[PDB]
Amino acid sequence: MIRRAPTTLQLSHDDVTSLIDDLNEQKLKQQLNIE
Amino acid sequence: KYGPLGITNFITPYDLCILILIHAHCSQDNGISVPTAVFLRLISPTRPSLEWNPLLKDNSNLRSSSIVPPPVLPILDNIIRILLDDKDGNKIALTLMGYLEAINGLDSINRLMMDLEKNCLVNNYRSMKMRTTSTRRQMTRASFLGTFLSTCIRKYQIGDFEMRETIWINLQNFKTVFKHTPLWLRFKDNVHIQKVKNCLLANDEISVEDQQMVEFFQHFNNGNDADSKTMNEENYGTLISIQHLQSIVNRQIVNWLDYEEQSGLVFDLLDTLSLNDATKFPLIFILKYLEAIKENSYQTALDSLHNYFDYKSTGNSQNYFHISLL
Amino acid sequence: QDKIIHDIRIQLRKAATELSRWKLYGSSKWAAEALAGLAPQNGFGLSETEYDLYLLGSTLFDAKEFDRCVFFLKDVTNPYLKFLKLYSKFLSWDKKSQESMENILTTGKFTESQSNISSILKEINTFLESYEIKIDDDEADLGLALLYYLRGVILKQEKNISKAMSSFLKSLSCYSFNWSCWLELMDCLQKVDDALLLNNYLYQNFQFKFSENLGSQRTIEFNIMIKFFKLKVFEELNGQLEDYFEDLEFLLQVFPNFTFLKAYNATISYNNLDYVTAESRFDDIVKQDPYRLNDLETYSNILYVMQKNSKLAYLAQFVSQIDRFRPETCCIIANYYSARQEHEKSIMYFRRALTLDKKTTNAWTLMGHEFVELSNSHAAIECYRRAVDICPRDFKAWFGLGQAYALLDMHLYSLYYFQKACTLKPWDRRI
Amino acid sequence: DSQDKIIHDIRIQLRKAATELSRWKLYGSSKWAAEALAGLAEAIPQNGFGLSETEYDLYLLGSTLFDAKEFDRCVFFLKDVTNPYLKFLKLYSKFLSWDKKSQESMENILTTGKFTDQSNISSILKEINTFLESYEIKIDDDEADLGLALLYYLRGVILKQEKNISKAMSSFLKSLSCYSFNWSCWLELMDCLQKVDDALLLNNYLYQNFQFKFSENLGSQRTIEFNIMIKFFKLKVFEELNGQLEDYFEDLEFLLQVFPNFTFLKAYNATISYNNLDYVTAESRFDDIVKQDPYRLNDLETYSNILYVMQKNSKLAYLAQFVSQIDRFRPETCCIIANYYSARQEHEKSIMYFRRALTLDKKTTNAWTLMGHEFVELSNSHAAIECYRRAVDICPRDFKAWFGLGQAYALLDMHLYSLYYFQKACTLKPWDRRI
Amino acid sequence: VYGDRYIPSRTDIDFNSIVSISSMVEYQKERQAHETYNTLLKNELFGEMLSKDTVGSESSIDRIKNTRPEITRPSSNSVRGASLLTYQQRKGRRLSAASLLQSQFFDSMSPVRPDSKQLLLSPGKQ
Amino acid sequence: SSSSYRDSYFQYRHLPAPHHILYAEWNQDILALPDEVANITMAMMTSEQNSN
Amino acid sequence: MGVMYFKKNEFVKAKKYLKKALEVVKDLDPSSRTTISIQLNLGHTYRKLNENEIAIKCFRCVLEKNDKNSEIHCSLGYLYLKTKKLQKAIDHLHKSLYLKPNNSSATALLKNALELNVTLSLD
Amino acid sequence: KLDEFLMLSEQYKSRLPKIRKLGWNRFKPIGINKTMYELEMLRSRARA
Repeated sequence: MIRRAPTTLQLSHDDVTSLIDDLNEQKLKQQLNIE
Repeated sequence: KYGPLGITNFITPYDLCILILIHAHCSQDNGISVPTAVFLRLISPTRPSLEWNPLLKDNSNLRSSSIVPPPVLPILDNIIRILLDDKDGNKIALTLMGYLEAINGLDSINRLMMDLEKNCLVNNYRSMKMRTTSTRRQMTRASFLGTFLSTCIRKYQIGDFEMRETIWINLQNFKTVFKHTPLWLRFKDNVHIQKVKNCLLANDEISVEDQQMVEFFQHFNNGNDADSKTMNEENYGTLISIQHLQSIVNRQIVNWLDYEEQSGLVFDLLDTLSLNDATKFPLIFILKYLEAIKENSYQTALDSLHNYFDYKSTGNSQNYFHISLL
Repeated sequence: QDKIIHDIRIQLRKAATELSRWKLYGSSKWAAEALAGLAPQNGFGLSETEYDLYLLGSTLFDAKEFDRCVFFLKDVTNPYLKFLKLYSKFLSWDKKSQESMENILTTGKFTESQSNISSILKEINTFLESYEIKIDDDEADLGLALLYYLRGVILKQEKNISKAMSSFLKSLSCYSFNWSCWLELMDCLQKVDDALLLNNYLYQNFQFKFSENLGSQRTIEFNIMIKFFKLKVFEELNGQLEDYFEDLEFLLQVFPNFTFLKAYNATISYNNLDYVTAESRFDDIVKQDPYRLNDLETYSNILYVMQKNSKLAYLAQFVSQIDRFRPETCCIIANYYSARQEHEKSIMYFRRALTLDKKTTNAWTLMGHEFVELSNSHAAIECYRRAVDICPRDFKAWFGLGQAYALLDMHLYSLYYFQKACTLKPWDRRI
Repeated sequence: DSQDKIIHDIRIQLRKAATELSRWKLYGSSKWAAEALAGLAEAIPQNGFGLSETEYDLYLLGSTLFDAKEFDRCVFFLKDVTNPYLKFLKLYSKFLSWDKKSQESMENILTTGKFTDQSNISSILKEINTFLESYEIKIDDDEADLGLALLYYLRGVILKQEKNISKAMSSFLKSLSCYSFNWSCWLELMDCLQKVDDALLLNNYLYQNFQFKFSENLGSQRTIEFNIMIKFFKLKVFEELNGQLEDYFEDLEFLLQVFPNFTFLKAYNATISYNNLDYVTAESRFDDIVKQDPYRLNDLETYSNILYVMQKNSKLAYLAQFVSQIDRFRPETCCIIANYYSARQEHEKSIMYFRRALTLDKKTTNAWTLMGHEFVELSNSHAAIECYRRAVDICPRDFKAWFGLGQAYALLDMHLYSLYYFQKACTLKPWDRRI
Repeated sequence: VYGDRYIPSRTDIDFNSIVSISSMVEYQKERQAHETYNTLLKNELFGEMLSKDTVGSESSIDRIKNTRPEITRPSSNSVRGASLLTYQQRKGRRLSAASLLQSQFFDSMSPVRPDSKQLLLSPGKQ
Repeated sequence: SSSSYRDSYFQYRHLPAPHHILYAEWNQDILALPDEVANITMAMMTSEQNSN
Repeated sequence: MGVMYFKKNEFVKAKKYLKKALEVVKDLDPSSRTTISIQLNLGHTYRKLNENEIAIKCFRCVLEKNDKNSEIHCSLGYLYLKTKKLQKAIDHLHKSLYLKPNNSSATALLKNALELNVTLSLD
Repeated sequence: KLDEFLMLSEQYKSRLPKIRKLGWNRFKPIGINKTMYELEMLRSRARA
């Protein structure tokens, strides 16, 4: 009897893309305050 | 002049001697033109391939219609004696003597090699007539000396630093051998060397600081014998390529079969092979075979005959078993 | 001086022999050499039934039959004979532990993985936990320091640098006067602000085991090579110097005609870009010790900038005459070919030198520069990367990547690479 | 009773024997000395050197710079020393610097020797003779230390490499008389022997007019009848030259009693069965070696030789993978694999490793004949002829090379042309049915 | 009973003989018919060297098929094939036993080798 | 500097002959695995069939 | 079960059961794809739970346990990008792309870090 | 007879560009998912 690798999941595409979008929001809104 | 003998696929110290003379001839600054007879005796043995079957064929094409001088051994004593004979040959010989004193380092050897490829050697005659602004004579690839120099240049870029390092150990070993000879004493000082040596030693870019340690780097490597010398591997006294050795042996067996030769020097040197030159050069075995028949030795002759047909058969891509039996 | 120099001689004799006894060539070579520069105490804890194994283990190690030594010492309950087996077990793995990507560059052939040291590290932890006397108190001896030093370097292999410092400092407290241990301490810094923090640890928190050491040596400031530690750190990275000039003078009065100090002292001139004074200091070393080849590639590097090819060629001829397969010989020869604009062949000899140590001085970076002149622009950027992985304190490695990426259309990568090198050497006007 | 007293004597001597030989940084005997002690039958450190503290500092510099491969730098610092213990170290550093240097000089050179069958070497020899005369013992005295005995070993080995045989033999005997239990000294002595009749002459000299320095050696050991090296000489020379056996039976069983766990003895014992074409018993003897000592790339070349004839391809395939995992730079590990690759009828690859196995150590001339065989199975007779012929030119007294060269002609129609080669092989081993 | 490695015995098969041995929709059927005829011919005409060779089990047909330059069970796994020299082969014969007289009997009615008969009796793929 | 004083890895003196680095390619040779790859010699999907 | 309850976006019973599993196996299984997997999964749950602090420590301890792993480096870079520690995340990203060739998500995250580095003007 | 010098000349001539040809094909940097072989390919099409 042998055990395979247990199920592990990593960063999906949806969450990393959502973080990309939010990161763009915060690097887009602050220069309006500067200007 | 004797020493251990070894086949070398690189620039032998003998090869630089021709390279020394051809530099003087082409530079035309000193106005010394090397006689055509001197060249045809030096480069011609180096020219590749003659071939000689053991028996079953005798001097079918090896014989020259015009009698040729014997090939020259790679010792500065033998080379100088060629140029020295002329009444004005001392000027030609001292030019070779001066250059061999000017090249005191490995970088200097590269200076001569770099000089010829960039300026002297020329790809084709069509660029010759456009190069009328050259102060030195230029040479075509297809010429007699051109095809030789291309091979010599090729034999310099084919090697790594270990190759260039063995060139300079052996040359100084080759040069210092001539120093302990009566001929050197006769030429101990002639003041033409100093003039020609200073012609090329100029533009050294330093004479006060680096030259003090340049001597140290050279002297420490050399055997000053003040202390125990730095220990190094045994180095051959003479370096010869396969083609040059072929000319010496072919001339020797032909002369044996039926300007003075040196039987003692050639036979002594050929007896010091490292047993691997004999494999690359199978004809040393038959040189014993011809001698063995002279004294009528049965067992000795057969062993040398069998040795010659074991190494030759493997080297020849063509089947040679049907020739061994005859 | 007075009895201080005499006290160094006796104890330095110890570090030369015991370190050489338990197959530490690098550390003993420095200590033995320090005897010559400086102007048979025997004893070990062994039994007759166990003393034979040490002779057995030592002589097989000398014959370079590494693996058979491990089997013949499969069980050893001796406190510090176990180190000799574990040392041989570590090196037996290391020679076959070549990273796949790095291997393509260092050879060019273009054609169980690490679980051993995981068992090796676990064995050391198991042995120490079950050992009778720990590092605490005035217990322990020379042998335990070797175990901790070996434990530290294996820890550095997995880049556990934070715990690696604790192991090495713990080994040095038990036994001082071990040079090879401190070399591995250098590679753990990779930063400037921690050095003073580590310096604060030595001045206040660190303490020596006076039981093993001789008199006037437990104290940190009377110790002689704590100055050597301070000398090494402030040349690898300048930063802000504390007592650097004052302690250097005291170490110069002691150890007359010590070649390592002069080579280090003259290397400072190279780091200060004072080439004319660098050659004079380097030249005196060559006269004194012609057969010393260490740090001779710096001599070739300085001569490369001056472009004294005639002088450089003789240096290559002299160096290659006495030895042809040491890393500095091939590095100098490879540096020579570059001067002849034969950048395509310098890679070969740089390649050969790397396969000798695979953790050298900045020979990785010089390999990368020669690729740039060939317009490869892709071997160089990856060749530069390997120098970063080994020594992240190298200015030239980081700069080569930023310089190379500048030629590339994407300049945005070059900003980060230049930023790291900017912190390392802010004094440069070019960066 | 007396045997147990001998056992207690050997342990003291072998502990001493491995001490200075390793302390003087020669590993030819140091590695063997510890091996003998490990396999010795179950039944404070010892050290001493007449060195002053001033000169003893130079020893640490000399010894540590030795194994760090910087032999030349050791010579420069150790130039002015006058103690014989250190004087040997300086010249040993010089010799190994040359012996090493010669190896890098030639690597493309497969065949070693001179076709007809110094000056830098003679510099070492003169220093030995100059120092020997100046020193105030010059052997032949009861008060003869280990170093002067060890110094003569360097003189013997440096003389042999110049081919000054019959003078190195005398030098080795003088060194051996003052200090036995130097295995590397015996091997150089064994090498200079060429024929069995010479061994009988040498064997007699060791018995009538040979005595050891009882002062240096421990008691109950200087006797020739109860020595061990004289015994080990008997099993070595008498069988490697395949000479007529005498005083060989009673000694062999005597060594098995004293050395029951010695790895070298069993492998030599296994080789004896191998040399007598008794393969089945040879396999059982060798199987004990692998289980007891799994990492020994010294005599496995015969083990992988036996397996090829056994056609135990699975067992051989295990060995090729296992041996190659240790290291691929020993002469044997590149010969073990070649046998495995030959059994699978892959000759163009097996031919490569045999050339590889020979390049690492040119002394292994047994690989030439095997390299020749893999050409004949490749239907390439021209290449085989040169391959066999090199083997006999290394040493004419090679029965394997002559026979393998004779067959290659017999495979072709040139039957008579092969008669000479077979005739030559007849004189080497007349007492063989096969030839 | 086991030959030495350094002094191998020579089989009767010659250099060029191995060169011969190793030489190689209705079109597919004809090609398959030609190949089995050629394999049978070279198996029967040769094999005296192969009969003298081998140590146990296996077959001369397997040796020929192993030469590099619905399936029934293969006997043994040796792929030695043709070879000029043999090491293992030292002349030796098993004592006659009842299986052998059974074997020589089914051979008495066969004008060809039993191995060739087995190859021919083997069914080609349809 | 300091190059040969550290002994924390496989160096040029740990192997017996320093000139073995000239070859330095025999380490990266995959040895043919025992049984199935014997079929690729005959062929010069099939190799796995011979393993079976 | 912890993975199972992570999939349905519950993020509480998943954490509880995974923590229970880890305390059960505190003593044994120091390596071999069991401690690594459970700790990595627990850190991933913490990351999705926005409790990035303890996630930093758990990902760091997994990384020091076993280092040749692209997933751990990519997730640590994501965790750092969640905060403002770009200097300590670009190195982890570069190591991750060194270890595994493509890592498309890691490439996009690193590119975003580059645009951030352009935008920021820190001394 | 095979010339040992001639065969060793072609061997040196073959290995010489091989060092220069190292970065072609397989070799790929970080941050660029395309190797340098087709960097010059698109460069060739750029002017042409």
